[PDB]
Amino acid sequence: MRECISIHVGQAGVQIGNACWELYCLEHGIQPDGQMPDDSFNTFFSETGAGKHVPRAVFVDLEPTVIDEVRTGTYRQLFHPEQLITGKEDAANNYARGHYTIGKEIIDLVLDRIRKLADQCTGLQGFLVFHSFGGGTGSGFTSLLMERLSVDYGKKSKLEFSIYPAPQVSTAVVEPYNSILTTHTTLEHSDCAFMVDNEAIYDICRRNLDIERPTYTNLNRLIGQIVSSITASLRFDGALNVDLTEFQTNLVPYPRIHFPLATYAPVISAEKAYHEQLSVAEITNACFEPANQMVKCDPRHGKYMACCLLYRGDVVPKDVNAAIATIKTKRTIQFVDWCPTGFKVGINYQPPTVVPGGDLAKVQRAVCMLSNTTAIAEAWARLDHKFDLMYAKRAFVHWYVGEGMEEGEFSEAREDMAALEKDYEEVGVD
Amino acid sequence: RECISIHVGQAGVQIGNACWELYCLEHGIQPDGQMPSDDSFNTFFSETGAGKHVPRAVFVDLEPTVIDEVRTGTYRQLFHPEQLITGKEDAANNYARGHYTIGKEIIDLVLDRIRKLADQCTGLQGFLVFHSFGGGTGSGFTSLLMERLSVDYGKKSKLEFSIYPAPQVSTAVVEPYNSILTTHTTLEHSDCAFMVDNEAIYDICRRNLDIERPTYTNLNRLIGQIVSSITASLRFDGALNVDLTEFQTNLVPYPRIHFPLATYAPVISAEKAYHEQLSVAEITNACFEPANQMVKCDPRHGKYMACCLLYRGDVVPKDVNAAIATIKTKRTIQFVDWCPTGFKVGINYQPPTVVPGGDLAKVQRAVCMLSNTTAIAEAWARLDHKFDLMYAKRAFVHWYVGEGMEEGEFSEAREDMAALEKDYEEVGV
Amino acid sequence: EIVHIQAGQCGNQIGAKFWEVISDEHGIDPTGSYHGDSDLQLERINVYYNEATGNKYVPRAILVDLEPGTMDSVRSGPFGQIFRPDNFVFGQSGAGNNWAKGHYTEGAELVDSVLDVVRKESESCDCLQGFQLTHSLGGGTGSGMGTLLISKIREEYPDRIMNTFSVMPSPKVSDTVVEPYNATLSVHQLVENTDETYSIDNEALYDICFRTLKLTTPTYGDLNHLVSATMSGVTTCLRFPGQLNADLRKLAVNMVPFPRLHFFMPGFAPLTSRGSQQYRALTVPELTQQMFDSKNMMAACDPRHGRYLTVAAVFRGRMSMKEVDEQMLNVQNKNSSYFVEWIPNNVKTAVCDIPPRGLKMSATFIGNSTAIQELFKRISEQFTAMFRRKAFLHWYTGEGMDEMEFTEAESNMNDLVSEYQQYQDATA
Amino acid sequence: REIVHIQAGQCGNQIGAKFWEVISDEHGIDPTGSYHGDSDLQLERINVYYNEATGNKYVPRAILVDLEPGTMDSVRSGPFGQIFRPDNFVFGQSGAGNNWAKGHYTEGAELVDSVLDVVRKESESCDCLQGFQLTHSLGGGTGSGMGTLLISKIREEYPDRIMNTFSVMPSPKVSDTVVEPYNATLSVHQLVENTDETYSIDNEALYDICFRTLKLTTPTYGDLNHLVSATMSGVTTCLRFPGQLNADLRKLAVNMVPFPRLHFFMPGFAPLTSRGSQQYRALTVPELTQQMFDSKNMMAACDPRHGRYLTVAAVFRGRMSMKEVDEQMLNVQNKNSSYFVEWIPNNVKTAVCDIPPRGLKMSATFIGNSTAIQELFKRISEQFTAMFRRKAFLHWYTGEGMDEMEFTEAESNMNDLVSEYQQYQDATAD
Amino acid sequence: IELNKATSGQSWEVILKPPSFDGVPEPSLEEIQKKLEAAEERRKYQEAELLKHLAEKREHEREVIQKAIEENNNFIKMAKEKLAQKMESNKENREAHLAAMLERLQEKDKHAEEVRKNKELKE
Ligand SMILES: CC[C@H](C)[C@@H]([C@@H](CC(=O)N1CCC[C@H]1[C@H](OC)[C@@H](C)C(=O)N[C@@H](Cc1ccccc1)c1nccs1)OC)N(C)C(=O)[C@@H](NC(=O)C(C)(C)N)C(C)C
Ligand SMILES: Nc1nc2c(ncn2[C@@H]2O[C@H](COP(=O)(O)OP(=O)(O)OP(=O)(O)O)[C@@H](O)[C@H]2O)c(=O)[nH]1
Ligand SMILES: Nc1nc2c(ncn2[C@@H]2O[C@H](COP(=O)(O)OP(=O)(O)OP(=O)(O)O)[C@@H](O)[C@H]2O)c(=O)[nH]1
Ligand SMILES: COc1cc2c(c(OC)c1OC)-c1ccc(OC)c(=O)cc1[C@@H](NC(C)=O)CC2
Ligand SMILES: Nc1nc2c(ncn2[C@@H]2O[C@H](COP(=O)(O)OP(=O)(O)O)[C@@H](O)[C@H]2O)c(=O)[nH]1
Ligand SMILES: Nc1nc2c(ncn2[C@@H]2O[C@H](COP(=O)(O)OP(=O)(O)O)[C@@H](O)[C@H]2O)c(=O)[nH]1
Ligand SMILES: [Mg+2]
Ligand SMILES: [Mg+2]
Repeated sequence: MRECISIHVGQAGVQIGNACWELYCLEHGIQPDGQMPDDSFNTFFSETGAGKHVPRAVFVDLEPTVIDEVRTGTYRQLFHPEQLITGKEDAANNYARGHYTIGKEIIDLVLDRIRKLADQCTGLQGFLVFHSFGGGTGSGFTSLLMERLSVDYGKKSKLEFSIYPAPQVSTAVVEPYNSILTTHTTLEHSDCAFMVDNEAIYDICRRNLDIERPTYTNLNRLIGQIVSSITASLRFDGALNVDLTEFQTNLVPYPRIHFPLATYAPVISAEKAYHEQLSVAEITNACFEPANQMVKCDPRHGKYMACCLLYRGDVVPKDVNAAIATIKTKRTIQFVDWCPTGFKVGINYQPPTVVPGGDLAKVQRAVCMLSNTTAIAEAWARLDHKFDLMYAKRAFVHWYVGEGMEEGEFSEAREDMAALEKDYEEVGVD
Repeated sequence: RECISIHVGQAGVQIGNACWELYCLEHGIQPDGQMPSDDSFNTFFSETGAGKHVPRAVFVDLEPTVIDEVRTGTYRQLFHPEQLITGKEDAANNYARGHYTIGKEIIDLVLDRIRKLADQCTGLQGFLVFHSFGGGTGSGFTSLLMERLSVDYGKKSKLEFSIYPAPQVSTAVVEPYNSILTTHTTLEHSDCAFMVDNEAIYDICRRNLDIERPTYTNLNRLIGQIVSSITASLRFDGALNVDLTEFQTNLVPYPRIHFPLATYAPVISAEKAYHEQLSVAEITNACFEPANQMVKCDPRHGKYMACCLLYRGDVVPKDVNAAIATIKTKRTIQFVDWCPTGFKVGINYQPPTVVPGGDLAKVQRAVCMLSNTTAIAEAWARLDHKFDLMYAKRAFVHWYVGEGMEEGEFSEAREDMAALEKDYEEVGV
Repeated sequence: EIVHIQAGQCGNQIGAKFWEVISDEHGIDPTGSYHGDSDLQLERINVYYNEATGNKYVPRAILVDLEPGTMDSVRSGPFGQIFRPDNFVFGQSGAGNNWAKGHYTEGAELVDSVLDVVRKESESCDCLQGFQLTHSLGGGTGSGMGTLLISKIREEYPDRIMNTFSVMPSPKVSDTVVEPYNATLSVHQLVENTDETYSIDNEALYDICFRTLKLTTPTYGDLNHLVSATMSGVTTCLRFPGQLNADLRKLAVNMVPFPRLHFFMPGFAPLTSRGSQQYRALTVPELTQQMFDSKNMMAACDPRHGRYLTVAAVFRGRMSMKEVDEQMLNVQNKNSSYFVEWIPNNVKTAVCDIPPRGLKMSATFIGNSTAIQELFKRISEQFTAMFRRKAFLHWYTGEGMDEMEFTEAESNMNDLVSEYQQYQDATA
Repeated sequence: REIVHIQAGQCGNQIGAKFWEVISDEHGIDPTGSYHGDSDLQLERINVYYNEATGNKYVPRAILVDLEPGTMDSVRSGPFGQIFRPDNFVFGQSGAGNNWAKGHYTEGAELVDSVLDVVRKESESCDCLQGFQLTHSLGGGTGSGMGTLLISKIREEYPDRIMNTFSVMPSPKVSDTVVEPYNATLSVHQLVENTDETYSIDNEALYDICFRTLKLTTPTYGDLNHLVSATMSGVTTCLRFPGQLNADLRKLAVNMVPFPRLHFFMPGFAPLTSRGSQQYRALTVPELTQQMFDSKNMMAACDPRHGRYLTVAAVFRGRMSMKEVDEQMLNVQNKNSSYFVEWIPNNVKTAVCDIPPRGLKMSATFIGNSTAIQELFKRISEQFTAMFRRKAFLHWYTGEGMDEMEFTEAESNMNDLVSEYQQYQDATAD
Repeated sequence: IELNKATSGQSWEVILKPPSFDGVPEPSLEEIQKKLEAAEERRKYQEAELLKHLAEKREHEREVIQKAIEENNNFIKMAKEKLAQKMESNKENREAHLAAMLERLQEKDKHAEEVRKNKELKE
């Protein structure tokens, strides 16, 4: 019941999935074989007549490598071979290859496997899509998939966990194109999207975890802690709180304004000695500092249309209120005059579980702050500029066109992006 | 000679519970129907082949509750199951509900009990109708029935016993609506009507009976004395008010001004040391003091049209006439031109019976007093205004229209009550 | 006889307390059996409980929820073992704080399933008065289905009476933005489909807990304690034998002078804290003026901003009827400006010798004051705040709805406020 | 997945055979084709260039082609020589006479079909053929003529696959074969349309490197070839060796090629060593970064400072500090900023391989898309226009049934590429 | 002055002042039922009108839950039909690009033939 099927597309998608999935296993005492010694986790895990618990997930990729690393992996037994779908040729950083040329060949088989995972759902809430904005599979295939589930599952909830490209964290010259094309094609099909700016994750490892050159493992594990916090409200059931979808209602005032900004706290290096531990208000304040944001933007300058706090570990309302009050006095948190000034609060019981032999330290209490600020539109604007720069000259556009696409698609996608920027301008008016 | 006593709704049923309680005591009937070793008491009792004397009474109410409290009590045996008619749900303080709604449903069944009660008469004198004024049952149903009794058993008399509502005594906000609507409907059908102001009774249980917040029982113990003191001559072998038709003659000259005001003396408590029991003049002078009145009005300011003094027990005529002489000596007390200034005295020698183990104590002498004074209009005006305040802004009316009745019938009722008020103006000159 | 329907998180929680509060007053142990002292308790037991011989006393209640959660809480609850299993009518897809989901799409699927239950529960009554609904107006189940239920019931038993315990939302208590939409849409349906409506404002319950009860961090348990207190106090005349001897329809006839104006301001004195501490008796005036003061009202309206059309006031325990009557007439003679003059003796007082649990003297108040328009304006303002910009509206239009339906709800409610401001200005 | 390699003519086979020598040694392959290396990583991507034959032997996916038996026999009798399958040696006897038209049209077309017979056969043995790789001189008969004939004929059969070439640019500094400009001009046209990416290997640069830097008075082909082999292992490193990518010929093309016709790359190496000369001591990280961007280190005789870089790719080899690598890489494009297009955001990508080349503890390979390359073509066009003006050595060509108009066409085609190169050089962001 | 004398009773008139003025003054079942039945109609008609309003409100719900369904079987129809053209246009496009590049290569294969032919002509 209240079922939730996860989908991991491309290199970024799959590797984040693995980070998520090992952590999930830890949170619910699940061993890499599947066996385990709150029935609520079943929303994510199917169970067999043998007692093995299998994730309600699908790993897709247009090339073998990444998925094969799972197949020969430490969790080779955690999934069905059926639920790990690979191609033979990647989308070579081309949305038009992911969406058309190459992905067309895999789509039907994928949807077919998603349907088999669906048939085991007494009452499916929806889908969680993990992809890259940059990769040809993370961009093109994802859009194709979202488009097809909107036909297949209709108005069923579709969530995103997208990875906003950053120069510091790999990236390729053509990613701004792939980034814009996906957002556009996906817009209609998405109920709500969690944008993750790789630079932020980079900057957090670099500053809080003290990692001169962070590994994808260091990034991905960090990301997982934020994601598991967003999904705690589904894999766990507490009297205390834990209640997504209700957040979704506050966060989304209008269909297209569905991208919250996540600010997680605390990120502590597993070498920060004496520490142990922090107060509720310390972590509550941490949320308002930009140096904790998942996406690099400036909400001090924009306006708010929602604010949600997702507490976990050892949190009591007494001091949440106290904290929330001290904040609400300060005038930098300016909301629009069309929505209330309250912050929607949810509290978990299960303390943040940390990865054995990890980079992060064990915390008595962690928080994730989801909010609808007009300032996220800065990420769009950033991406758009790089798009405009190249497109102005049609640099690399031949690759798309050669794969079947039309110049028109870029303009269509770009106008959409521009309208989305206007939508955020319009919405922040009082 | 015979008499059917009808008890309509919660009030009339409870009051009628007390009256038959007192008649059984006076005549010597046991709560089982039997009696031990003047005869005219039969004008209220029918005998069965098994020597029991069943009260010629029909108790109706739209809720079971009240009547079950009879068909459980020691007087269960008294009456047959047919005479105690009960419905599933009461008129919810709505006259329109009592008359049009729950009315139509029960009418015939009630009339049939009366028919089979009537099919046992050598000649029916009339009926004695007991009810409230402000109750949805004790107003809507009664008025509907009074309309039918006039058609089915036409020409026969009607003696209304109505309880005038009072704040101090469990009154409801819609009571004045019900109260006038009933009076408008029960007008052309009543031959004589005796109002019982709940305030007046309440006061008398206080000042004279030493009970601060009196119970219904207490209030009813007093009501029954007066009601029994009215029916004194009917149940016994008296001369004044021997028949129901006597009241119309003795008190009612103008047909619509049929509301005599009653006065009882003495009002005595048991929880107090013994003393010299009151003389005739002691209890006679007490018959003109407003403190002992059945209803709340100033008879000192209002022209009279009749007067009757109904004595019970250890009374002597010379001791009565001596007291009539004394009243005209100091007071003059006004009367209408077209009416002779004088009383109609009647003495019933049967002792004043009091409920054994009650608030009312043993007395050898007692006198009730029937008098029709223009001052009774002062009781109507109190109600007419209450109605006029609410109707002015149509408050609660929706409930009455909702039960079928027209808004046309509210103005119609008040318009008629405004004519009755001017009738005391035409007479009280 | 009375049938009890409870809808949603709030509705069931509120209801479950009223059911456990009254069971103590009636000697019904959580295993459905009479263990009370006096037969005075069983005298009017048939109003709320049925016999399963037994003796076994089963509450005449229907448990309704579009998701399981709350039902299971009660199932696992303290008094829970009391309800008929056959009376837990739930769904699996939770309406999720959407009036549209509860009233339209979701609830419609579960509606007939519930109604069939109420059909059954009504066959077992000699003569039913009407129905009793406990629900909130901010969520989906209680807000939407609760209204929908009322409407389908109205359609099945026109003649029967409609009583509601509607918990009004606030921006203080709860943070679900959509709340004014749900509330306004529910209110619109109550104005037309119920006969008596007890307006419990969360804004008020929080302020009472916070300020008066000194409760630093109030919980739902705390808010609900005050609701349960009142819910028993307002039903004192239905389940307890006194000189009244009245019911649900007589109460309606007497309280409601105009059909639409039927929303009552609940009020309790003394305002007891949870568990702690009792001690020291109340003087009659202390109990009376407290009750007539605004800091004792479960609705967030100042009664000094309106005029009382009608007032109902039950006093419990052993007290001088004189002293109480003396205090009522004193209060009316003092604050005559705020009582409609064109309705004589419009303040009614009741008494009951058996006092409530823990407090040996209490007084419940029910006012039908024009001031209640303040609660509606408060809601209509919040509605229009979001509504002018058409914010969050998508969640409803997705459920098959029209903007027209929002316009109407506010318009019908704005008309209600204009209706209260006629008699608010009127004299004699 | 796999790469099929074609070496053509004297130079094609000469450079090809050394490439095959270089990379075999790098992969633990001995001349008999057996493996005896110490790292698993050598075999990890072995499947790209080698067919895993019977008896646990590895044999290149290479086709050797010439219209003369000459070089073909030297290779066969070469150090490794035996290693190649003898069926793949597609050789003629006629000669191509350093005449493009003999190659592309006459003597060459007679052998072309026999070549494709072998190419089809090697394409069959592929789990997933990536594309083709051609080594050839643009100044000979077989290399220039029949090499571009094969391009056109492969391109027809495998349009979907990548076409990558190592083309060697003629210089008077090396060959007194008067007609060389003609052959070079005709090939460049064929290349501009038929390949996806070409590494322009200028013999002018090569001679100059050995001469001015390496101080070789009379440098030999052996001396120039060593630089070509150095360069090749460099460019092919990410394809052969496992790293942090993923590792495709297409992904490189999509990123490195902004406009179709503009796919001529300027390679550059550092350190520059003399053939068979034992290394002194290793270069420091900055030394590598500096040298790599020096005109003095460029494999094509053009000044990168006389133009603007559309795209750059740099491969660092050996066990060096990447923080140091990244520090330097930014510094370079932060001072020299004015030599990189503002309209291609983030146009310099960097890869690191811990596996250093033979005898080098530390190397760096540069791959740039510089408008500067127009200098290479200008030089060729100049020399062409000179002779063409005169209608010099033209009967050697018209004798193969060719047209003078074919030349005038080719001339303009060369010129248009320079006009196109200069267009984007000059082009601004605004 | 006297009235009458009885058993356990009696009576007598008492005149104290005489009357100033000597002179004194200065229903059907059908129609009750016609009136009763008349009000019953009125109660039955308002009930009927209230029933009509609920029936229209019931119909309303039917229509709204209907729109919600129709809104979905339009969303799915669009998303699908949008997809059909998008996949098809790309198909035609990519294939035409591929068909053109082969014509061009075959076109240059034409040139080759006439060159070999021009070598023969020269001979
Ligand atoms: C303003 C309203 C608000 C939501 C409220 C209550 C809610 C509550 O008490 N809640 C919400 C879950 C349930 C409940 C409580 O926490 C377990 C328990 C004691 C309770 O009353 N639970 C029961 C009832 C009960 C009674 C008696 C004993 C045990 C239980 C319920 N079950 C289900 C529904 S109510 O938290 C203190 N509150 C002040 C808050 O501080 C909340 N914050 C907010 O609302 C702000 C900051 C304004 N946005 C939040 C941080 C918790
Ligand atoms: N956070 C994070 N970012 C990643 C990861 N892998 C790739 N990226 C980012 O995603 C982009 C590259 O997209 P890919 O997912 O690698 O590409 P893909 O086409 O979907 O997959 P492949 O074709 O297999 O390479 C760049 O913006 C990278 O910074 C990862 O595991 N974690
Ligand atoms: N004196 C007296 N008055 C009564 C009694 N019962 C009710 N009343 C009064 O009658 C009026 C209300 O009438 P009810 O008879 O109670 O109401 P009903 O509609 O006729 O009957 P129900 O609906 O069954 O309660 C009020 O003024 C009451 O004070 C009683 O026993 N004695
Ligand atoms: C079922 O419970 C009750 C029922 C009623 C009343 C009431 O308040 C005292 C109740 O307690 C809550 C009632 C109410 C209001 C009145 O006037 C506003 C009135 O005149 C009269 C009344 C009640 N009548 C009397 C005389 O108390 C009848 C209806
Ligand atoms: N007083 C009170 N309000 C509650 C309670 N539980 C929830 N609420 C209120 O209910 C509203 C939302 O409705 P809810 O009952 O949760 O949802 P439903 O299941 O859709 O009816 C909000 O305004 C909450 O403040 C409770 O036990 N007591
Ligand atoms: N660097 C290098 N250039 C060569 C080699 N052989 C020939 N060349 C160059 O290639 C051109 C002649 O091409 P060649 O391969 O001899 O002709 P083909 O065999 O008929 O294609 C001249 O410009 C020479 O400089 C070689 O082994 N290395
Ligand atoms: Mg890709
Ligand atoms: Mg009644």
